[PDB]
Amino acid sequence: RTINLYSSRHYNTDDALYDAFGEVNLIEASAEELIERIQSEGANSPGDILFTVDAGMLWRAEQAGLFQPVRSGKLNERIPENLRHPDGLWYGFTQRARVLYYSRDRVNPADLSTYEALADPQWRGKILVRPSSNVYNLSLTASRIAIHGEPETRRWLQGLVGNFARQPEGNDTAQIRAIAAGIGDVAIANSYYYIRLQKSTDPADQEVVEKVSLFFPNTGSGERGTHVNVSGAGVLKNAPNRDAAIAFLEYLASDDAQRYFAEGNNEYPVIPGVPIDPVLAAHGQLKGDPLNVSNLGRYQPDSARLMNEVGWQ
Amino acid sequence: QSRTINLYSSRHYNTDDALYDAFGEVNLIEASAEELIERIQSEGANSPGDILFTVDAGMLWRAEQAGLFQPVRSGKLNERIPENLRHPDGLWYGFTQRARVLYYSRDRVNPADLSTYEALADPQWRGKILVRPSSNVYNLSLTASRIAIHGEPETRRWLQGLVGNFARQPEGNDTAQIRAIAAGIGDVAIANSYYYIRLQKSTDPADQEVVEKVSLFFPNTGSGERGTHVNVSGAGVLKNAPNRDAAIAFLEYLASDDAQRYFAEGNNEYPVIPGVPIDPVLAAHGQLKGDPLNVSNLGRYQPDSARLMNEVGWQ
Amino acid sequence: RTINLYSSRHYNTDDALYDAFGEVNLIEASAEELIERIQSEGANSPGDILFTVDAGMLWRAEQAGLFQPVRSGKLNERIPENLRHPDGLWYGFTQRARVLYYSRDRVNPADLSTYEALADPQWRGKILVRPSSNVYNLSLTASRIAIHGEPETRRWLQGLVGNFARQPEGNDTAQIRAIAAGIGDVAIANSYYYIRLQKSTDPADQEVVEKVSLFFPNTGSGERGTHVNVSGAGVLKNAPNRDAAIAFLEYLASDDAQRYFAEGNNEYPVIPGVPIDPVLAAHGQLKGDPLNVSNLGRYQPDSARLMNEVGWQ
Amino acid sequence: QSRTINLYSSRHYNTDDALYDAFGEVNLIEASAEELIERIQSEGANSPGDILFTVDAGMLWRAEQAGLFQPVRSGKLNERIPENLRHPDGLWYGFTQRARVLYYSRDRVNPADLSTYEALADPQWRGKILVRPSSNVYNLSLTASRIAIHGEPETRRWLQGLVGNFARQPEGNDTAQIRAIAAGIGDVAIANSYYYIRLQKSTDPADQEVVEKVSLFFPNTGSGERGTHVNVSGAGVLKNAPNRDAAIAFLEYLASDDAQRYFAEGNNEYPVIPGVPIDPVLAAHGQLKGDPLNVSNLGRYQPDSARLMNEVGWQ
Repeated sequence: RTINLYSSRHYNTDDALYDAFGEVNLIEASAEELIERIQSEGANSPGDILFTVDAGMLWRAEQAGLFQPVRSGKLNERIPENLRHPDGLWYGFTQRARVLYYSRDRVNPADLSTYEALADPQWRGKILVRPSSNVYNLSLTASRIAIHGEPETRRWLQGLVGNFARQPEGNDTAQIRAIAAGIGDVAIANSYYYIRLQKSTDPADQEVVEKVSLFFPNTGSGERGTHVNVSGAGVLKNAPNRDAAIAFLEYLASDDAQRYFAEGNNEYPVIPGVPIDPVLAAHGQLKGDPLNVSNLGRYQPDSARLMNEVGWQ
Repeated sequence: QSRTINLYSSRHYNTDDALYDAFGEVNLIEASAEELIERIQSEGANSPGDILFTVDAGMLWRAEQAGLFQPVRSGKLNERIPENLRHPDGLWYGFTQRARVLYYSRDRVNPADLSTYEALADPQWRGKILVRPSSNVYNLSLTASRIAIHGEPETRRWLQGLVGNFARQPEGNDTAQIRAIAAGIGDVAIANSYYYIRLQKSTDPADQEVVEKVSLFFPNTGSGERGTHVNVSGAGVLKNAPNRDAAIAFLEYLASDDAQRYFAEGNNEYPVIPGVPIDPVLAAHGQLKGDPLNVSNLGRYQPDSARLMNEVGWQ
Repeated sequence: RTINLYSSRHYNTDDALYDAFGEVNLIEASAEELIERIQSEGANSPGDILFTVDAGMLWRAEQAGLFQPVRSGKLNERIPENLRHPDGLWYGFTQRARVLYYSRDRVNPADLSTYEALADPQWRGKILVRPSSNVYNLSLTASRIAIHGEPETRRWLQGLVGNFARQPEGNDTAQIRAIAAGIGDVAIANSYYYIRLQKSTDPADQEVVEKVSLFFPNTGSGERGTHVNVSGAGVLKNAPNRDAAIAFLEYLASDDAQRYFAEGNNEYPVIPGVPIDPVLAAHGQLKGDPLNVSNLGRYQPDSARLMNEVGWQ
Repeated sequence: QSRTINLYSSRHYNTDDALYDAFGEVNLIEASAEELIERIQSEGANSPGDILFTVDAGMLWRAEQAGLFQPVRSGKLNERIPENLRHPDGLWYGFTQRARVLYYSRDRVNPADLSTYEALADPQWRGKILVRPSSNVYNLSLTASRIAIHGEPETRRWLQGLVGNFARQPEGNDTAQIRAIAAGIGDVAIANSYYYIRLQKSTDPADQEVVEKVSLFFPNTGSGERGTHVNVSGAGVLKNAPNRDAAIAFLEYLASDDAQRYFAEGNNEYPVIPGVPIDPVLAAHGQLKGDPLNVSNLGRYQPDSARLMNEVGWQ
């Protein structure tokens, strides 16, 4: 089995995982760069699979026409419907949650509930989130548009931005560290960043863990579930090894591969029953929003528009 | 035993460990610039950090604004480091420099039509300009430099024209803009110099295709223009540095010819010291003619830059 | 689950494999260095597990008194008896084969059979093997002493050395490349080195693969099987986390972990039925000698003595 | 475009890539020394290798014996590289040097009792000496140097006494011998200088314990003794080098002060060029006083060394 895999994700157990499959010739760059490279390659791309992170980036690839639909009984049986494209263009293989982090000292978790509630006036001066250009934020806002519509999402964004502790700066972990530094009290950031800190041998990172806690939002009655997003992949339009490409996707969905692929970046498998990293699992069961993740891409342009309209820098 | 310091750096190239070992025992703490600033803030008045090294005068300024640096007075640093590549009050010092240049489609753009950042606001560039999001510090610093030079009203008008000429709403990183030219998405990108050097050095045929399709153009070097926009990576001694003398000694060492040469090589950047050999691939693009603006201006007008870029709709 | 793992083996999927278990604090050095470090640590070693490569090195650790015996129903059920110490002091977790490589152009594989036959006069000037100080060679010779006794092993060594293409020099892959360079015709080296070459993207390494083939010796009637050896581990005498240490050993013997742990260095799992790396598997079924691998250590001193007696440098 | 060469090297420290980039396009092929020699042999008369760089004069000699090198005549190399650290016929050149020194138990050995390699054959060292197996090229080269200096009969007698004093049959690598002293297995080890520097620099408390328990002693520096045994890592231009002029230029570059400093740092070795700063941790052990023996002697008597070591039972 041989394939040319273009991937914006690589951690290093991946190589034993890929070897077990066959020859996987890896091409690596950032997601936007790989999409553009494939675009440049016209009808002659040697790529079989594009693997990237965030349904918002899969949508950018999809928009550029990069994928061919595939029909695999195995992928359909195993991968939850809401974690794959309705037309079979791409499939999620890991998921992450965009959670809340809070100051243990300064925030009672009983006062937390939903993303939507962070627009409430009590959070004035307290909210930490990275810039609006980031695809994780584009996708969270996109999910809110899918759920609530544009007017309601605008009102939420207006409150949320109003409550910023500072103009967005830094990456997701920068928001977590900002709580510990006393700059703000509640941050929105992905789950796996906190697991990194917990696993760190750096005593400074343990200080952050001691001071800041993880809270899963939106798990109460009528709240839908925590926002989830995926890393995943689809078969490229002109894939020279189409059978092998589909076989690779099926392999990535296998119990063995799922377990250690998800471990790579402290993410959750997409396959139920596959063991979850113990440090991640100790935070509790993931109760994800059932929204089809294709909606994260669908409302990406509207999300950028609304976030910029209300002054989220 | 060796000189010792605690170096907090957002820059590391595998290639730097021998540079540091030659100095002494450099205990390296690494994280993104914003994270390091926040870590030091958390550590408070007894932080053991000796030096913060980071990339972009805009990041040094964020550190400065958090009150992280103490001023140092060093004859060697003053004599060697160009005055405009260090803070006027001795709070921090540039050790490498990069240029924010233009990239253009060889097939679709005639470089005679290029000149300055300012001219990219001309209506002929409608639907042609590629640049990454306004959140990025390299952009914040380029705009900050235009404010320093032209004032806010002029700079606002330039931003309006520039944004009006975007080929698409900003997405992806600097190299993504260069690749977007190759892919036919736009025709002129703004990105740093060293990203193109990476592509030239790459063994990947697809990277060589990009360098075949796109060329590097140094803007603002014409008669009566100031010079290309330059920015630095650099460092200062932290306010309550436990190893203050060693920290100053370390800054002096980083300014030495031996260290400058290979420190700059690490990321295909230019040394700040004149006469220190420049990477041959970078040097083949010609002599850097940098704007003499003191790089502290890049941080000084950072808030203004973020405000104006957002006002005009640079996403 | 937390343990202090001293290991002379590390490949980088190991980290996702270890994370799935718990916190595995890794200490790494060469095998002899780790044994000596533990010796220095007296009754105060923080180590829970010593993992090392070659039953000959496990024996050196065992000789230094470093292990405590453990009794695990799971290890006993799953790990073949011949791949673990009879007294439960240590357990193999991967295996390798010490095979023959031959010049495709110059050697007909029909002329190959056993290690023992390489002492035959037809191999004069043709045999390539690394120096006698190497533990892989110590263990192969040790197995011959276990099987044939010392007098017969001496006669074999005398013929074998007589047939050397050159005085031993270089590592195992150096012997493989030496065939391709025309220096000799048959080399003795481990299986996984050739798999490395096959997986290499370097066109020079593919030239070696095109010129040199792998042959499993000793698989005919009455030949016992190919010489095998293991990488494995035991619980340290003063292990501070004994329950966790045993749990880690059991985890290393699990189907999931076995698959990708063996992939790390292109080795075979010790557990039957666990998928084997496809490039390795394409060479055929491994038919290993059933000799208990504790014998490889047991006769190590005699092996060094005999090899040096007959002039194997 | 850049100068280009195909460098086959058995040495690489992450730390070298910036050193090579400063030169030009250095296409690096890496493998163990013996493997590289065999690869080049396989490639035959039209091998594209420009330079073979390897570690130990004994490995350069194996390359020489395979007829892999052409002689080069370079004024800069001749003027800069000490005559005794390069081949008399210009076939290859040392670029770093290491010393094969003694290590001793601080608690159990008084360094006044140490002097020369030769004295370790004295019966007082019975059951005390630690050294790695005779197959190892560092040992082959040390013994080869004694043959060059003393002749075979004297050297044989020295080997007999040395082997008779082994604390255990040789096992493990160089650092294993240093650790074996700490573990109480023996009291005096023979190993290279840079292995101890690694331990000193290590953040692992167990490594610091070894350096607390074991000290480095430079042998053969006494009155009327020749100097400590030194050996080199080094390179020559390959016989049918496609880029011959660039290859020579590359050797000249590796001998420059800038490159020497950090090339030596990579593995805690000494530069071959006098005046080039030495790593501070290494330098704190004192000035290297090397034996002036031409290092080509280390390869010249390699077969003799292997024969005599095996004859006397050094396993």
